[PDB]
Amino acid sequence: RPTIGQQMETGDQRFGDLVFRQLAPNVWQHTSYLDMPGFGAVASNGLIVRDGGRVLVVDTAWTDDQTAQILNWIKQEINLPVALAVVTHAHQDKMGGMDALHAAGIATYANALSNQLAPQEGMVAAQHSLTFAANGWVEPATAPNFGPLKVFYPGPGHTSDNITVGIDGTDIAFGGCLIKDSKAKSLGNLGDADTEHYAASARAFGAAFPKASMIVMSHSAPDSRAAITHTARMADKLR
Amino acid sequence: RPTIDQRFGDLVFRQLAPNVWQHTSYLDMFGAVASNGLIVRDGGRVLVVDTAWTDDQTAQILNWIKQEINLPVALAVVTHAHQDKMGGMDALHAAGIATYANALSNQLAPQEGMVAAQHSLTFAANGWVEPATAPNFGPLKVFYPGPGHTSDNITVGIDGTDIAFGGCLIKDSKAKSLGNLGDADTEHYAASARAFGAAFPKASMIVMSHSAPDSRAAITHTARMADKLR
Ligand SMILES: CO/N=C(\C(=O)N[C@H](C(=O)O)[C@@H]1N=C(C(=O)O)[C@@H](COC(N)=O)CS1)c1ccco1
Ligand SMILES: CO/N=C(\C(=O)N[C@H](C(=O)O)[C@@H]1N=C(C(=O)O)[C@@H](COC(N)=O)CS1)c1ccco1
Ligand SMILES: [Zn+2]
Ligand SMILES: [Zn+2]
Ligand SMILES: [Zn+2]
Ligand SMILES: [Zn+2]
Repeated sequence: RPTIGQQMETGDQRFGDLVFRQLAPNVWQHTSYLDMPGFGAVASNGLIVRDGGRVLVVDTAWTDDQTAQILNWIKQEINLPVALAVVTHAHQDKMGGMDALHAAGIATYANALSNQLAPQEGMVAAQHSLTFAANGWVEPATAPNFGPLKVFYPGPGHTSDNITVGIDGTDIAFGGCLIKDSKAKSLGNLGDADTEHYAASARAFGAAFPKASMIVMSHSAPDSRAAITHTARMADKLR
Repeated sequence: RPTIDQRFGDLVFRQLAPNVWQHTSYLDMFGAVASNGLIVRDGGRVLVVDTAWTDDQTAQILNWIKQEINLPVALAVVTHAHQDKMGGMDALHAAGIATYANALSNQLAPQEGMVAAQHSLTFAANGWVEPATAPNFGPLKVFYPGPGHTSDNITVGIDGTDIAFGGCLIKDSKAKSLGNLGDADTEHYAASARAFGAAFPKASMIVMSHSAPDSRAAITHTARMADKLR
Protein backbone atom coordinates (compact mmCIF):
# COMPACT_ATOMS: atom_id res chain seq x y z
CA ARG A 1 0.00 0.00 0.00
CA PRO A 2 2.25 2.81 -1.24
CA THR A 3 1.73 6.38 -0.12
CA ILE A 4 2.23 7.44 -3.75
CA GLY A 5 1.37 5.21 -6.74
CA GLN A 6 -1.36 2.77 -7.70
CA GLN A 7 -2.50 0.19 -5.15
CA MET A 8 -2.75 -3.57 -5.66
CA GLU A 9 -5.87 -4.91 -7.31
CA THR A 10 -7.00 -8.07 -9.08
CA GLY A 11 -4.51 -8.98 -11.78
CA ASP A 12 -1.43 -8.18 -9.70
CA GLN A 13 1.25 -10.67 -8.67
CA ARG A 14 3.37 -9.83 -5.59
CA PHE A 15 6.90 -11.16 -6.07
CA GLY A 16 9.41 -10.38 -3.38
CA ASP A 17 9.18 -6.61 -2.83
CA LEU A 18 7.72 -5.92 -6.28
CA VAL A 19 4.38 -6.21 -8.08
CA PHE A 20 3.83 -7.45 -11.64
CA ARG A 21 0.74 -6.88 -13.75
CA GLN A 22 0.14 -8.42 -17.17
CA LEU A 23 -1.08 -5.75 -19.63
CA ALA A 24 -1.10 -7.84 -22.85
CA PRO A 25 -0.09 -11.39 -23.79
CA ASN A 26 3.50 -10.18 -24.24
CA VAL A 27 3.65 -7.11 -21.98
CA TRP A 28 3.90 -6.77 -18.21
CA GLN A 29 4.29 -3.78 -15.91
CA HIS A 30 6.90 -4.00 -13.12
CA THR A 31 6.38 -1.93 -10.01
CA SER A 32 8.92 -1.26 -7.26
CA TYR A 33 8.76 0.87 -4.12
CA LEU A 34 11.04 3.42 -2.48
CA ASP A 35 10.43 3.89 1.23
CA MET A 36 10.89 7.42 2.44
CA PRO A 37 11.17 7.65 6.21
CA GLY A 38 8.17 9.41 7.73
CA PHE A 39 6.40 9.44 4.36
CA GLY A 40 5.95 5.87 3.19
CA ALA A 41 6.48 4.07 -0.08
CA VAL A 42 6.54 5.58 -3.57
CA ALA A 43 5.70 3.28 -6.51
CA SER A 44 7.51 3.45 -9.87
CA ASN A 45 6.50 1.44 -12.94
CA GLY A 46 8.38 0.07 -15.95
CA LEU A 47 7.72 -2.56 -18.61
CA ILE A 48 8.75 -6.05 -19.62
CA VAL A 49 8.09 -7.12 -23.19
CA ARG A 50 8.43 -10.58 -24.71
CA ASP A 51 9.60 -10.51 -28.34
CA GLY A 52 9.80 -14.12 -29.57
CA GLY A 53 12.68 -15.93 -27.81
CA ARG A 54 13.93 -12.87 -25.85
CA VAL A 55 12.72 -10.27 -23.35
CA LEU A 56 13.14 -6.46 -23.45
CA VAL A 57 12.97 -4.21 -20.38
CA VAL A 58 11.93 -0.54 -20.04
CA ASP A 59 13.33 1.15 -16.87
CA THR A 60 15.04 -0.27 -13.85
CA ALA A 61 13.55 -0.37 -10.37
CA TRP A 62 14.64 2.18 -7.73
CA THR A 63 17.55 0.01 -6.57
CA ASP A 64 19.91 -2.74 -7.73
CA ASP A 65 18.35 -5.28 -5.41
CA GLN A 66 14.87 -4.54 -6.69
CA THR A 67 16.15 -4.70 -10.28
CA ALA A 68 17.75 -8.10 -9.62
CA GLN A 69 14.26 -9.16 -8.39
CA ILE A 70 12.79 -8.08 -11.74
CA LEU A 71 15.33 -10.32 -13.47
CA ASN A 72 14.42 -13.16 -11.09
CA TRP A 73 10.71 -12.72 -11.91
CA ILE A 74 11.51 -12.81 -15.64
CA LYS A 75 13.53 -16.05 -15.11
CA GLN A 76 10.65 -17.67 -13.18
CA GLU A 77 7.68 -16.56 -15.25
CA ILE A 78 9.09 -16.26 -18.77
CA ASN A 79 12.41 -18.13 -18.70
CA LEU A 80 13.90 -16.31 -21.70
CA PRO A 81 17.01 -14.11 -21.86
CA VAL A 82 16.83 -10.36 -21.49
CA ALA A 83 18.34 -8.87 -24.64
CA LEU A 84 18.45 -5.21 -23.64
CA ALA A 85 16.98 -2.53 -21.44
CA VAL A 86 16.03 1.04 -22.31
CA VAL A 87 15.91 3.51 -19.43
CA THR A 88 13.87 6.67 -19.84
CA HIS A 89 15.72 9.44 -17.95
CA ALA A 90 18.46 10.03 -15.43
CA HIS A 91 16.51 9.85 -12.15
CA GLN A 92 16.66 7.11 -9.56
CA ASP A 93 13.24 5.61 -10.29
CA LYS A 94 14.32 4.87 -13.89
CA MET A 95 18.10 4.25 -13.60
CA GLY A 96 18.70 3.33 -9.93
CA GLY A 97 19.25 -0.33 -10.83
CA MET A 98 21.72 -0.10 -13.74
CA ASP A 99 24.39 -2.09 -11.88
CA ALA A 100 22.07 -5.11 -11.59
CA LEU A 101 21.45 -5.03 -15.35
CA HIS A 102 25.17 -4.75 -16.08
CA ALA A 103 26.06 -7.57 -13.67
CA ALA A 104 23.54 -9.79 -15.48
CA GLY A 105 25.18 -9.01 -18.81
CA ILE A 106 22.27 -7.04 -20.24
CA ALA A 107 22.97 -4.36 -22.86
CA THR A 108 21.66 -0.98 -21.69
CA TYR A 109 20.46 2.02 -23.71
CA ALA A 110 19.48 5.56 -22.77
CA ASN A 111 19.23 8.98 -24.40
CA ALA A 112 22.80 10.30 -24.87
CA LEU A 113 21.76 13.21 -22.61
CA SER A 114 20.60 10.82 -19.89
CA ASN A 115 24.03 9.17 -20.03
CA GLN A 116 25.69 12.57 -19.76
CA LEU A 117 23.45 13.56 -16.80
CA ALA A 118 23.52 10.23 -14.93
CA PRO A 119 26.92 10.72 -13.28
CA GLN A 120 25.82 14.17 -12.11
CA GLU A 121 23.10 12.41 -10.15
CA GLY A 122 25.46 9.80 -8.65
CA MET A 123 24.18 7.12 -11.04
CA VAL A 124 25.69 4.86 -13.67
CA ALA A 125 25.23 5.64 -17.37
CA ALA A 126 23.77 3.09 -19.77
CA GLN A 127 26.39 1.42 -21.94
CA HIS A 128 24.91 2.75 -25.21
CA SER A 129 23.49 6.09 -26.23
CA LEU A 130 20.33 6.73 -28.23
CA THR A 131 20.16 9.86 -30.37
CA PHE A 132 17.12 11.50 -31.94
CA ALA A 133 15.99 13.32 -35.05
CA ALA A 134 14.65 16.87 -34.98
CA ASN A 135 11.07 15.48 -34.89
CA GLY A 136 11.87 13.23 -31.87
CA TRP A 137 12.13 9.79 -33.51
CA VAL A 138 15.12 7.70 -32.43
CA GLU A 139 17.91 7.31 -35.00
CA PRO A 140 17.54 3.62 -35.97
CA ALA A 141 21.26 2.88 -36.12
CA THR A 142 21.46 3.82 -32.44
CA ALA A 143 18.66 1.41 -31.50
CA PRO A 144 19.77 -1.87 -33.10
CA ASN A 145 17.43 -4.89 -32.84
CA PHE A 146 14.90 -3.09 -30.63
CA GLY A 147 12.07 -5.27 -31.99
CA PRO A 148 8.74 -3.77 -30.96
CA LEU A 149 10.24 -0.93 -28.86
CA LYS A 150 9.65 2.32 -30.74
CA VAL A 151 11.57 5.04 -28.93
CA PHE A 152 10.46 8.67 -29.19
CA TYR A 153 11.93 11.80 -27.60
CA PRO A 154 8.98 14.15 -27.18
CA GLY A 155 10.93 17.24 -26.07
CA PRO A 156 11.76 18.58 -22.62
CA GLY A 157 9.06 18.12 -20.00
CA HIS A 158 9.45 16.29 -16.71
CA THR A 159 13.19 16.53 -17.53
CA SER A 160 15.14 17.65 -20.58
CA ASP A 161 16.21 14.06 -21.29
CA ASN A 162 12.89 12.20 -20.85
CA ILE A 163 12.10 9.64 -23.55
CA THR A 164 9.03 7.52 -24.25
CA VAL A 165 8.45 4.10 -25.80
CA GLY A 166 5.65 2.76 -27.98
CA ILE A 167 5.17 -1.02 -28.08
CA ASP A 168 4.67 -1.89 -31.75
CA GLY A 169 2.13 -4.63 -32.38
CA THR A 170 0.10 -3.52 -29.35
CA ASP A 171 -2.04 -0.59 -28.38
CA ILE A 172 0.31 0.37 -25.51
CA ALA A 173 2.64 3.34 -25.17
CA PHE A 174 4.84 4.21 -22.20
CA GLY A 175 5.13 7.85 -21.15
CA GLY A 176 7.41 7.25 -18.14
CA CYS A 177 7.48 10.23 -15.81
CA LEU A 178 6.39 12.74 -18.44
CA ILE A 179 2.77 11.63 -18.22
CA LYS A 180 0.58 11.70 -15.14
CA ASP A 181 -2.81 10.08 -14.78
CA SER A 182 -6.09 11.58 -15.91
CA LYS A 183 -7.15 12.39 -12.31
CA ALA A 184 -3.75 13.72 -11.16
CA LYS A 185 -3.76 16.90 -9.08
CA SER A 186 -0.25 17.90 -10.19
CA LEU A 187 2.58 17.09 -12.57
CA GLY A 188 4.66 15.44 -9.86
CA ASN A 189 8.19 16.62 -9.31
CA LEU A 190 8.91 19.69 -11.45
CA GLY A 191 12.38 20.25 -9.92
CA ASP A 192 14.20 19.39 -13.17
CA ALA A 193 11.23 20.24 -15.44
CA ASP A 194 10.97 22.49 -18.47
CA THR A 195 7.79 24.38 -17.69
CA GLU A 196 7.85 26.33 -20.96
CA HIS A 197 7.95 23.28 -23.25
CA TYR A 198 6.16 20.65 -21.15
CA ALA A 199 2.69 20.97 -22.71
CA ALA A 200 4.00 20.73 -26.27
CA SER A 201 6.14 17.69 -25.25
CA ALA A 202 3.16 15.87 -23.69
CA ARG A 203 1.13 16.54 -26.84
CA ALA A 204 4.03 15.43 -29.03
CA PHE A 205 4.05 12.05 -27.23
CA GLY A 206 0.34 11.68 -27.96
CA ALA A 207 0.84 12.52 -31.63
CA ALA A 208 3.77 10.09 -31.93
CA PHE A 209 1.56 7.18 -30.86
CA PRO A 210 -1.86 8.36 -32.01
CA LYS A 211 -3.49 4.92 -31.82
CA ALA A 212 -2.17 3.85 -28.41
CA SER A 213 -5.21 3.42 -26.19
CA MET A 214 -3.40 2.16 -23.09
CA ILE A 215 -0.98 4.71 -21.66
CA VAL A 216 1.49 3.39 -19.13
CA MET A 217 3.33 5.76 -16.82
CA SER A 218 5.75 5.76 -13.93
CA HIS A 219 3.62 6.63 -10.89
CA SER A 220 0.05 5.55 -11.55
CA ALA A 221 -1.82 2.60 -13.06
CA PRO A 222 -2.22 2.33 -16.82
CA ASP A 223 -4.77 4.81 -18.10
CA SER A 224 -6.59 6.02 -21.20
CA ARG A 225 -5.41 8.77 -23.53
CA ALA A 226 -7.05 11.17 -21.05
CA ALA A 227 -3.76 10.85 -19.13
CA ILE A 228 -2.01 12.54 -22.06
CA THR A 229 -4.63 15.29 -22.56
CA HIS A 230 -4.94 15.96 -18.82
CA THR A 231 -1.16 16.13 -18.44
CA ALA A 232 -1.01 18.62 -21.31
CA ARG A 233 -3.79 20.73 -19.79
CA MET A 234 -2.00 20.86 -16.41
CA ALA A 235 1.19 21.81 -18.25
CA ASP A 236 -0.58 24.61 -20.14
CA LYS A 237 -0.97 26.30 -16.74
CA LEU A 238 2.80 26.37 -16.18
CA ARG A 239 3.39 28.88 -19.01
CA ARG B 1 3.98 23.86 -7.49
CA PRO B 2 4.08 21.03 -4.90
CA THR B 3 4.86 17.48 -5.99
CA ILE B 4 1.99 16.43 -3.71
CA ASP B 5 -5.48 31.87 -3.07
CA GLN B 6 -3.22 34.42 -1.43
CA ARG B 7 0.53 33.79 -1.27
CA PHE B 8 2.22 35.05 1.86
CA GLY B 9 5.89 34.28 2.17
CA ASP B 10 6.18 30.53 1.66
CA LEU B 11 2.56 29.81 2.48
CA VAL B 12 -0.84 30.03 0.80
CA PHE B 13 -4.07 31.28 2.43
CA ARG B 14 -7.63 30.79 1.19
CA GLN B 15 -10.80 32.27 2.73
CA LEU B 16 -13.49 29.56 3.20
CA ALA B 17 -16.07 31.53 5.19
CA PRO B 18 -16.40 35.03 6.68
CA ASN B 19 -14.37 33.92 9.74
CA VAL B 20 -12.49 30.88 8.47
CA TRP B 21 -9.34 30.52 6.39
CA GLN B 22 -7.29 27.55 5.22
CA HIS B 23 -3.53 27.71 5.70
CA THR B 24 -1.25 25.72 3.39
CA SER B 25 2.48 25.06 3.89
CA TYR B 26 5.02 22.96 1.94
CA LEU B 27 7.71 20.52 2.94
CA ASP B 28 10.47 20.24 0.36
CA MET B 29 11.86 16.70 0.21
CA PHE B 30 11.04 14.37 -4.57
CA GLY B 31 9.60 17.87 -4.38
CA ALA B 32 7.23 19.74 -2.12
CA VAL B 33 4.35 18.26 -0.11
CA ALA B 34 1.37 20.53 0.79
CA SER B 35 -0.45 20.37 4.10
CA ASN B 36 -3.57 22.31 5.12
CA GLY B 37 -4.88 23.57 8.44
CA LEU B 38 -7.40 26.20 9.54
CA ILE B 39 -7.55 29.68 11.03
CA VAL B 40 -10.77 30.73 12.74
CA ARG B 41 -11.82 34.16 14.03
CA ASP B 42 -14.18 33.97 17.06
CA GLY B 43 -15.12 36.53 19.73
CA GLY B 44 -12.17 38.91 19.21
CA ARG B 45 -9.60 36.15 19.01
CA VAL B 46 -8.12 33.68 16.54
CA LEU B 47 -8.04 29.91 16.94
CA VAL B 48 -5.65 27.77 14.90
CA VAL B 49 -6.09 24.17 13.78
CA ASP B 50 -2.75 22.46 13.01
CA THR B 51 0.71 23.97 12.69
CA ALA B 52 2.65 24.16 9.44
CA TRP B 53 5.45 21.64 8.75
CA THR B 54 8.10 23.73 10.54
CA ASP B 55 8.59 26.34 13.21
CA ASP B 56 9.54 28.99 10.66
CA GLN B 57 6.47 28.35 8.52
CA THR B 58 4.28 28.44 11.65
CA ALA B 59 5.78 31.82 12.59
CA GLN B 60 4.80 32.96 9.08
CA ILE B 61 1.23 31.86 9.77
CA LEU B 62 1.24 34.00 12.90
CA ASN B 63 2.60 36.93 10.89
CA TRP B 64 -0.15 36.52 8.28
CA ILE B 65 -2.70 36.50 11.09
CA LYS B 66 -1.16 39.74 12.44
CA GLN B 67 -1.32 41.49 9.07
CA GLU B 68 -4.72 40.24 7.86
CA ILE B 69 -6.76 39.83 11.05
CA ASN B 70 -4.78 41.60 13.77
CA LEU B 71 -6.36 39.84 16.79
CA PRO B 72 -4.70 37.79 19.53
CA VAL B 73 -4.26 34.08 18.81
CA ALA B 74 -5.86 32.39 21.84
CA LEU B 75 -5.15 28.70 21.24
CA ALA B 76 -4.31 26.00 18.76
CA VAL B 77 -5.62 22.47 18.43
CA VAL B 78 -3.35 20.05 16.58
CA THR B 79 -4.86 16.92 15.07
CA HIS B 80 -2.20 14.18 15.41
CA ALA B 81 1.47 13.63 16.16
CA HIS B 82 2.99 13.92 12.68
CA GLN B 83 5.16 16.69 11.27
CA ASP B 84 2.50 18.19 8.99
CA LYS B 85 0.23 18.85 12.00
CA MET B 86 2.72 19.41 14.86
CA GLY B 87 6.02 20.43 13.26
CA GLY B 88 5.60 24.03 14.45
CA MET B 89 4.70 23.66 18.13
CA ASP B 90 7.75 25.61 19.40
CA ALA B 91 6.72 28.66 17.36
CA LEU B 92 3.20 28.61 18.91
CA HIS B 93 4.63 28.20 22.41
CA ALA B 94 7.14 31.02 21.97
CA ALA B 95 4.26 33.31 20.96
CA GLY B 96 2.39 32.53 24.20
CA ILE B 97 -0.33 30.50 22.41
CA ALA B 98 -2.00 27.75 24.46
CA THR B 99 -1.84 24.40 22.67
CA TYR B 100 -4.12 21.38 22.81
CA ALA B 101 -3.87 17.87 21.40
CA ASN B 102 -5.30 14.43 22.12
CA ALA B 103 -3.51 13.02 25.21
CA LEU B 104 -2.37 10.18 22.96
CA SER B 105 -0.87 12.66 20.48
CA ASN B 106 1.10 14.22 23.32
CA GLN B 107 2.34 10.79 24.46
CA LEU B 108 3.36 9.84 20.88
CA ALA B 109 4.83 13.26 20.13
CA PRO B 110 8.43 12.78 21.22
CA GLN B 111 8.50 9.34 19.61
CA GLU B 112 7.36 10.96 16.34
CA GLY B 113 9.96 13.76 16.56
CA MET B 114 7.40 16.35 17.73
CA VAL B 115 7.12 18.72 20.68
CA ALA B 116 3.99 17.86 22.71
CA ALA B 117 1.14 20.32 23.12
CA GLN B 118 0.83 21.99 26.55
CA HIS B 119 -2.62 20.56 27.29
CA SER B 120 -4.20 17.16 26.68
CA LEU B 121 -7.70 16.64 25.35
CA THR B 122 -9.53 13.48 26.42
CA PHE B 123 -12.62 11.93 24.86
CA ALA B 124 -15.78 10.11 25.81
CA ALA B 125 -16.40 6.58 24.47
CA ASN B 126 -18.66 8.20 21.86
CA GLY B 127 -15.74 10.29 20.57
CA TRP B 128 -16.74 13.75 21.79
CA VAL B 129 -14.12 15.78 23.68
CA GLU B 130 -14.54 15.90 27.45
CA PRO B 131 -15.71 19.52 27.88
CA ALA B 132 -13.52 20.40 30.86
CA THR B 133 -10.39 19.54 28.80
CA ALA B 134 -11.32 22.01 26.02
CA PRO B 135 -12.20 25.28 27.75
CA ASN B 136 -12.99 28.45 25.75
CA PHE B 137 -13.05 26.65 22.42
CA GLY B 138 -15.69 28.96 20.93
CA PRO B 139 -17.21 27.34 17.82
CA LEU B 140 -14.68 24.46 17.68
CA LYS B 141 -16.27 21.06 18.18
CA VAL B 142 -13.57 18.45 18.67
CA PHE B 143 -14.28 14.82 17.87
CA TYR B 144 -12.12 11.70 18.11
CA PRO B 145 -13.53 9.34 15.45
CA GLY B 146 -11.44 6.28 16.31
CA PRO B 147 -8.16 4.98 14.89
CA GLY B 148 -7.65 5.55 11.18
CA HIS B 149 -4.78 7.40 9.56
CA THR B 150 -3.19 7.09 13.03
CA SER B 151 -4.50 5.89 16.38
CA ASP B 152 -4.52 9.47 17.75
CA ASN B 153 -6.15 11.35 14.85
CA ILE B 154 -8.82 13.92 15.86
CA THR B 155 -11.20 16.04 13.83
CA VAL B 156 -12.80 19.47 14.27
CA GLY B 157 -16.11 20.98 13.25
CA ILE B 158 -16.77 24.68 13.24
CA ASP B 159 -20.19 25.49 14.71
CA GLY B 160 -22.19 28.03 12.73
CA THR B 161 -20.46 27.21 9.47
CA ASP B 162 -20.68 24.54 6.81
CA ILE B 163 -17.12 23.39 7.58
CA ALA B 164 -15.64 20.28 9.17
CA PHE B 165 -11.96 19.40 9.20
CA GLY B 166 -10.94 15.79 8.73
CA GLY B 167 -7.21 16.40 8.84
CA CYS B 168 -5.27 13.44 7.48
CA LEU B 169 -8.06 10.95 8.15
CA ILE B 170 -10.11 12.02 5.13
CA LYS B 171 -8.82 11.97 1.57
CA ASP B 172 -10.54 13.61 -1.40
CA SER B 173 -13.33 12.14 -3.46
CA LYS B 174 -11.03 11.53 -6.45
CA ALA B 175 -8.15 10.10 -4.41
CA LYS B 176 -6.45 6.88 -5.61
CA SER B 177 -5.41 5.87 -2.10
CA LEU B 178 -5.44 6.73 1.56
CA GLY B 179 -1.98 8.31 1.64
CA ASN B 180 0.51 7.14 4.22
CA LEU B 181 -0.89 4.03 5.90
CA GLY B 182 2.35 3.20 7.73
CA ASP B 183 0.87 4.17 11.15
CA ALA B 184 -2.75 3.40 10.19
CA ASP B 185 -5.31 1.09 11.75
CA THR B 186 -6.51 -0.77 8.69
CA GLU B 187 -9.18 -2.69 10.61
CA HIS B 188 -10.96 0.32 12.11
CA TYR B 189 -10.27 3.01 9.52
CA ALA B 190 -13.59 2.70 7.64
CA ALA B 191 -15.66 2.96 10.83
CA SER B 192 -13.64 5.96 11.94
CA ALA B 193 -14.21 7.77 8.62
CA ARG B 194 -17.95 7.04 8.94
CA ALA B 195 -17.96 8.20 12.56
CA PHE B 196 -16.48 11.56 11.43
CA GLY B 197 -19.32 11.93 8.90
CA ALA B 198 -21.99 11.11 11.48
CA ALA B 199 -20.44 13.46 14.06
CA PHE B 200 -20.64 16.40 11.66
CA PRO B 201 -23.75 15.51 9.66
CA LYS B 202 -24.48 19.08 8.66
CA ALA B 203 -21.02 20.00 7.23
CA SER B 204 -21.07 20.40 3.43
CA MET B 205 -17.47 21.58 3.09
CA ILE B 206 -14.97 18.95 4.14
CA VAL B 207 -11.48 20.31 4.69
CA MET B 208 -8.52 17.96 4.74
CA SER B 209 -4.77 17.99 5.05
CA HIS B 210 -3.62 17.09 1.53
CA SER B 211 -6.33 18.20 -0.90
CA ALA B 212 -8.50 21.26 -1.54
CA PRO B 213 -11.84 21.43 0.29
CA ASP B 214 -14.35 18.85 -1.05
CA SER B 215 -17.99 17.74 -0.70
CA ARG B 216 -19.19 15.02 1.65
CA ALA B 217 -18.28 12.62 -1.15
CA ALA B 218 -14.74 12.73 0.32
CA ILE B 219 -16.07 11.04 3.44
CA THR B 220 -17.96 8.39 1.49
CA HIS B 221 -15.03 7.72 -0.82
CA THR B 222 -12.53 7.56 2.05
CA ALA B 223 -14.73 5.04 3.88
CA ARG B 224 -15.11 2.91 0.78
CA MET B 225 -11.38 2.84 0.12
CA ALA B 226 -10.96 1.91 3.79
CA ASP B 227 -13.54 -0.93 3.53
CA LYS B 228 -11.08 -2.56 1.16
CA LEU B 229 -8.35 -2.68 3.78
CA ARG B 230 -10.36 -5.13 5.90
C1 LIG C 1 17.70 11.14 -8.88
O1 LIG C 1 16.36 10.90 -8.60
N1 LIG C 1 16.07 10.87 -7.08
C2 LIG C 1 14.82 10.48 -6.78
C3 LIG C 1 13.84 10.33 -7.93
O2 LIG C 1 14.03 9.50 -8.81
N2 LIG C 1 12.78 11.12 -7.89
C4 LIG C 1 11.80 11.13 -8.98
C5 LIG C 1 11.67 12.65 -9.26
O3 LIG C 1 11.82 13.42 -8.27
O4 LIG C 1 11.55 13.02 -10.43
C6 LIG C 1 10.49 10.39 -8.65
N3 LIG C 1 9.55 10.82 -9.71
C7 LIG C 1 8.54 11.67 -9.59
C8 LIG C 1 7.92 12.04 -10.79
O5 LIG C 1 7.21 13.08 -10.84
O6 LIG C 1 8.20 11.40 -11.85
C9 LIG C 1 8.07 12.16 -8.34
C10 LIG C 1 7.03 11.14 -7.89
O7 LIG C 1 6.74 11.41 -6.52
C11 LIG C 1 5.46 11.68 -6.62
N4 LIG C 1 4.63 11.38 -5.60
O8 LIG C 1 5.01 12.24 -7.60
C12 LIG C 1 9.16 12.30 -7.21
S1 LIG C 1 9.86 10.68 -6.95
C13 LIG C 1 14.33 10.42 -5.56
C14 LIG C 1 14.93 10.66 -4.39
C15 LIG C 1 13.96 10.46 -3.47
C16 LIG C 1 12.83 10.13 -4.12
O9 LIG C 1 13.10 10.11 -5.38
C1 LIG D 1 6.19 12.47 11.81
O1 LIG D 1 5.73 12.86 10.55
N1 LIG D 1 6.82 12.91 9.48
C2 LIG D 1 6.35 13.31 8.29
C3 LIG D 1 4.86 13.47 8.13
O2 LIG D 1 4.28 14.40 8.67
N2 LIG D 1 4.28 12.55 7.36
C4 LIG D 1 2.82 12.54 7.15
C5 LIG D 1 2.48 11.04 7.20
O3 LIG D 1 3.41 10.26 6.85
O4 LIG D 1 1.37 10.69 7.61
C6 LIG D 1 2.38 13.29 5.88
N3 LIG D 1 0.96 12.89 5.69
C7 LIG D 1 0.46 12.09 4.76
C8 LIG D 1 -0.88 11.73 4.91
O5 LIG D 1 -1.33 10.71 4.33
O6 LIG D 1 -1.58 12.35 5.78
C9 LIG D 1 1.20 11.67 3.61
C10 LIG D 1 0.92 12.66 2.51
O7 LIG D 1 1.95 12.39 1.59
C11 LIG D 1 1.15 12.13 0.59
N4 LIG D 1 1.30 12.82 -0.57
O8 LIG D 1 0.28 11.27 0.64
C12 LIG D 1 2.76 11.49 3.77
S1 LIG D 1 3.39 13.03 4.36
C13 LIG D 1 7.15 13.39 7.26
C14 LIG D 1 8.42 13.08 7.36
C15 LIG D 1 8.97 13.25 6.16
C16 LIG D 1 8.04 13.66 5.29
O9 LIG D 1 6.83 13.77 6.01
ZN1 LIG E 1 12.19 11.89 -12.97
ZN1 LIG F 1 9.40 9.60 -11.69
ZN1 LIG G 1 -0.15 11.83 9.61
ZN1 LIG H 1 -0.80 14.14 6.65
